[PDB]
Amino acid sequence: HPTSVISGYRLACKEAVRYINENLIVNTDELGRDCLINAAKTSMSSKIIGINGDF
Amino acid sequence: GKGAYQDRDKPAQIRFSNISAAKAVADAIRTSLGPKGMDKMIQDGKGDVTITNDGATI
Amino acid sequence: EGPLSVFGDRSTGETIRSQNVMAAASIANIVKSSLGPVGLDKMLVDDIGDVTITN
Amino acid sequence: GVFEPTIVKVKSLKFATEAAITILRIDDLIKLHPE
Repeated sequence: HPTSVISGYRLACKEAVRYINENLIVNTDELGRDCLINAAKTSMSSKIIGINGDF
Repeated sequence: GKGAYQDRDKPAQIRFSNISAAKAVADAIRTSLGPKGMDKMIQDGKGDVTITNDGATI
Repeated sequence: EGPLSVFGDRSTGETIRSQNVMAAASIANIVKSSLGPVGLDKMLVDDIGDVTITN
Repeated sequence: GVFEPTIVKVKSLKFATEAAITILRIDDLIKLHPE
């Protein structure tokens, strides 16, 4: 029955969101500039400005 | 009893047609009743889409 | 049909469900090739001749 | 050095689940003729 599938999906989504908060990394623990640069360069990959990520 | 012949059959035909139409509508909306009933999606001729379980809206 | 004079078209049961799924699948199949640092771009041309390059 | 905000994952999961749930409930389609 679709209602069982819906309830299972809701439970799985709630538990996954709860569990993701164990895979976190605090960026102040890392060096802030390095974390920011790496995040921006990761976002920029797959675009026309890919290889130029550092600049 | 012995007489009172009914020479017209149109009223019976009209009554039966009314019964059939009402039963058809009831059977159409039957599937949306209860905690384990699903929704219906209506697309208007203009192009508007509604997804609903309410009987009056349907 | 016969009953429910509706001057429209009605679909019921697994049929519509399958149809719905296929529609969703099609949308995914349009963008599945533009994911990750290895995926490539798309070119879109309208009826008058404007070109848009994007992923 | 491959990082991403957690909000991206959280919001993507929530929105995707909502869309899947709202589409999984339809068992009847009625399409009216143009006027």
